[PDB]
Amino acid sequence: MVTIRLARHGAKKRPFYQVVVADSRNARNGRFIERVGFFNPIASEKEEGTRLDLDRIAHWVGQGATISDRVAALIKEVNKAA
Amino acid sequence: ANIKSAKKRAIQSEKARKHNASRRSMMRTFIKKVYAAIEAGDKAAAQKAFNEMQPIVDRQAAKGLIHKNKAARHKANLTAQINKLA
Amino acid sequence: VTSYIGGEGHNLQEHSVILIRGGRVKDLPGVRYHTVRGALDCSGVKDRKQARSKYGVKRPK
Amino acid sequence: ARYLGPKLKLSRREGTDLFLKSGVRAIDTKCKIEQAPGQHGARKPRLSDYGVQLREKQKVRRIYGVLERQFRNYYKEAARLKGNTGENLLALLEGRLDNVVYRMGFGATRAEARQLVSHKAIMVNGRVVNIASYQVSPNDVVSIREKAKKQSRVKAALELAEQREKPTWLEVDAGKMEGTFKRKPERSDLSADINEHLIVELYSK
Amino acid sequence: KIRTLQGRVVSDKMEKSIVVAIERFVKHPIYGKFIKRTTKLHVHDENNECGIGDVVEIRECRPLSKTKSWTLVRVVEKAV
RNA sequence: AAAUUGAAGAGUUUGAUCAUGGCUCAGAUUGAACGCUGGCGGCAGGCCUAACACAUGCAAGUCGAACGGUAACAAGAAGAAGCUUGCUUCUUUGCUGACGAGUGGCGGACGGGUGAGUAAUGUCUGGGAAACUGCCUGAUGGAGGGGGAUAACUACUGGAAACGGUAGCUAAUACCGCAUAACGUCGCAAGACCAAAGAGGGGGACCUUCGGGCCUCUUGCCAUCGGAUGUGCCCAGAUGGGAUUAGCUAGUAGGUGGGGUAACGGCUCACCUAGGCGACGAUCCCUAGCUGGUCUGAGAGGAUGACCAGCCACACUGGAACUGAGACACGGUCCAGACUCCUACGGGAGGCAGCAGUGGGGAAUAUUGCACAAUGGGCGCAAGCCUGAUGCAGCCAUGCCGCGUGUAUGAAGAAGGCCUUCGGGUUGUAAAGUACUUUCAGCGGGGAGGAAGGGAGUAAAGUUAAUACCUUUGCUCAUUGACGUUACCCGCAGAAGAAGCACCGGCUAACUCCGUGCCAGCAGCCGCGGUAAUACGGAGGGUGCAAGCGUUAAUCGGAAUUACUGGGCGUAAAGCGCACGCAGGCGGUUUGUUAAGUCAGAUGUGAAAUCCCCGGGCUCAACCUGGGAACUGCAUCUGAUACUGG
Ligand SMILES: [Mg+2]
Ligand SMILES: [Mg+2]
Ligand SMILES: [Mg+2]
Ligand SMILES: [Mg+2]
Ligand SMILES: [Mg+2]
Ligand SMILES: [Mg+2]
Ligand SMILES: [Mg+2]
Ligand SMILES: [Mg+2]
Ligand SMILES: [Mg+2]
Ligand SMILES: [Mg+2]
Ligand SMILES: [Mg+2]
Ligand SMILES: [Mg+2]
Ligand SMILES: [Mg+2]
Ligand SMILES: [Mg+2]
Ligand SMILES: [Mg+2]
Ligand SMILES: [Mg+2]
Ligand SMILES: [Mg+2]
Repeated sequence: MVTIRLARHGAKKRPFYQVVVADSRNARNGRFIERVGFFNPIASEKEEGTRLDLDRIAHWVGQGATISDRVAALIKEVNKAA
Repeated sequence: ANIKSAKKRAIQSEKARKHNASRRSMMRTFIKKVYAAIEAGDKAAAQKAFNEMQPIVDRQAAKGLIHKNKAARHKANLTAQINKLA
Repeated sequence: VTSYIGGEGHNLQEHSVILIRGGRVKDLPGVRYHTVRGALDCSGVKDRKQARSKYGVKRPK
Repeated sequence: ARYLGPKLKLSRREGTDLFLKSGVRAIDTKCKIEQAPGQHGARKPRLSDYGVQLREKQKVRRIYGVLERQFRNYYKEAARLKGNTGENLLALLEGRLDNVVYRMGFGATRAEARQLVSHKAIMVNGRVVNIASYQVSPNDVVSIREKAKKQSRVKAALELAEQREKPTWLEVDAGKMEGTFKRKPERSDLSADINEHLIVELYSK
Repeated sequence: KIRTLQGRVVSDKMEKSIVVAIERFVKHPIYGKFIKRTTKLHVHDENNECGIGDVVEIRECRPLSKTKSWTLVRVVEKAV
């Protein structure tokens, strides 16, 4: 089905997971419909690690989209922080 | 033939093929009865054949093998032939 | 085809494996290729200590 | 990634002093810088436009301490940056950490400034940098580690650097031997004997 | 509001269909030359009334037999 | 605060000049190979050739909360064995954790590999209707009651094996009837038709044949209308060369009627009209996956499709069909052809252009490595299982970038070498020696981070007859790493463990001696070798690059030498021998009409990746990343007629 998950577009030992609304049948780093923010587990302080667009994430999840396990945790953390 | 799941799904595919062939043969015979009655003259026999075949084609359509569009296309064409036939 | 042997002194004869490389000789009508030295059988030039890259000569001790 | 031979053959080949020596003695009293090195240094042939452009480029490279690949990369950066290509190239060359350390006077030569940079002796903004090509931004603070602040080489270089004209774009204080980088140097601030038109034309060829 | 084209019919010797020859103006990508290019289409018009020589107006639709996916909307300048 | 920083010529025809004109060179680049050399690290790449065959190991399994059942698994739990008062046993899965085999759903159509075929049925760009869509989600209702088989097993039993047959068996969310319904189907209406499946967690009162009813919860199953995604189809513009390839097409153009797919469709048959395509290149031949992109170039253009991304096509070759929502399906099925391998000669098994690796070809391609720890995918209520995707490990200078291989010195301008006008110069501050540093490598230690969740417990709310049971919210504790000798830092001691390659007549940056003597030889062009040619080999010296240096292979600039930007035809190559004329190209002058070409604005789009501009993170760059710009194109809508056209 249509789901919002993470695609790694970093480098060796430098992960960087962009949040993309990609079909479950497609590849992890291949085809996707739209991109909603990103996440950097290596970025230190003073850097904006997450920029997920809650408005469009909710708009997509309303139409049957599924939020992944780590994506839901990141969204919860962002909502708790601000 | 190298995967147990492949073997057990091929066996089930054959066991489903035999049943699907039986059901499709029955459906085709029931439909062919309507055409035989249509080409055989009296409209009453054609109407009876259509009314007997109708509960079969729709039930098969709502049960897998055949499709509702197929059922509609059959029934509409048969009904149009029967009604317009003298 | 026909190639040209460079340097001074070679150990080539019939039934010898060589490595043809692209390059023509102006003063030789018909020759269009060379044999790159240091290959399977065409050993490097003897008693040469300059421009050894083009002739397959090992670094002297 | 650096020249490991004599430091005065290059200077005498170029024809002028490239500041590759400390300065305790005089260049003329220390070497024979009037002709090219080798058997035919006295014989002076005629150099073409390509020859003079290459000579200017080699003089700049020997003065600053960079190789052909890095110099071409710096030239490309200067070309892509808006403004005077020669001025941008000079500013990019001056922005190197070893060059600003030499300007501050923590090293007798650039080959010593970069050695100090690489030997974990320069502590910029509390972080050690070992790159001789580290670009120095405006308002950057360059300092010296504790294990190198009490060295004889740094003090000797600092007391020797008083002979040269102090740069006008650094604010190094010798009390703590730490410097702050001011507005970037300009063509008038730097030497006017470096022909950057030859440099920008040689790579354009 | 809906897209439509206009062309010249060149052949109608078929049942409920005509052959149109639309002309368009384009600029040459290489030489910048304005030349006239033709886009011939198979248009089906039920109740055949259009001859050969006049101009016709067509609209895009679904394919009908193999290659005519256009219908006639209006008949303008029917004069021979 | 910007996507603006853009253009170099030289040698060579002639006694000498001008111009034309051909060749070569300086430059940049690549999936690279060869010769020499070679230290570390970071980021990428690593069968272009044989779509040539494979030994070997692993790549698609899954759930008992679907079911009968349980021969291996733990307690022999429980009863109880001839009990040793704990050695064990015919039992026991309508007691349990759990699943060897099996039925049954999902996934196998995703993930992974290769460009053979394909010059258009493919691809890119912009639209269109005649459709399908499991898992996902919103809304409306049902979820009542029966039937007979079967896998397992059992007695056999055919056959060397692969497999298969007889009879009795039976439980399923297995299979099939019956009852019901439209906002569904068919029908102008009237009217006819359409299915379902149940499981698990508990628990008061009442029960109960003590199986389990009764109540909530969790979840699953049908019918219909919606959404998202995917798929299928059509139309318009571009998509190599050849005319020494001028006709092709009889299901072919269209129409009528019927049958068929999810629908439109000569998709196909049965009749009718002979049309359809083509000098704006039909048909035929060769080659070739397409695109975003990549390299060269100031741009215009030229070549090209490495990695990645989207699409297409193919799984030893050809043909075909079934299950399945979704295939004519890489590790699903049948047959034909070849190969390989068993056979007891009746007979049987296989397709690594999957991940590693083998044989063969080639100038040239890497380990039969670890982990599901993180991201997904598949299954499962969840724990949980698999993943040769992926995250990583090893080798290769194959590509880019960074660092180092010291340093201040140090004159008797040490010694030696080189030539030497033998007085001196070169190597050369070079070397020796002295002071200084210990990057990087080795040793001994500390050592973040990629890890988010999950289970065991405690509370409040949401339910609910009910604090039961479940979800949510939090709460502390016990927990999970292949990389990993982690990045990084600290102390050891010593300058050690680390520089080579090409060129030196002009193009082009750099000259002097010795050895042959048109011989050896160099060569990209001019051209050199007939006692010294700064041109061959050796030496000194210098020049250039640098862990790289040269050659080779390929593209472009220069080449304005295919010229749209940006050329010529009197003599260097170039006016048909002349005239008429079709298609085609252009077109005197005024006004009116329209707005096709043109212009301005707006919308959709031009995927992501990539270039450029502004910033950030690895000590810094390479590398990654956020925003902007750009994608110069197409379609639509609104206004202008000066110009071209109607
Ligand atoms: Mg090699
Ligand atoms: Mg039963
Ligand atoms: Mg026919
Ligand atoms: Mg050109
Ligand atoms: Mg094969
Ligand atoms: Mg296929
Ligand atoms: Mg392989
Ligand atoms: Mg995993
Ligand atoms: Mg001497
Ligand atoms: Mg030369
Ligand atoms: Mg000309
Ligand atoms: Mg002549
Ligand atoms: Mg002539
Ligand atoms: Mg004439
Ligand atoms: Mg930065
Ligand atoms: Mg783009
Ligand atoms: Mg007019």
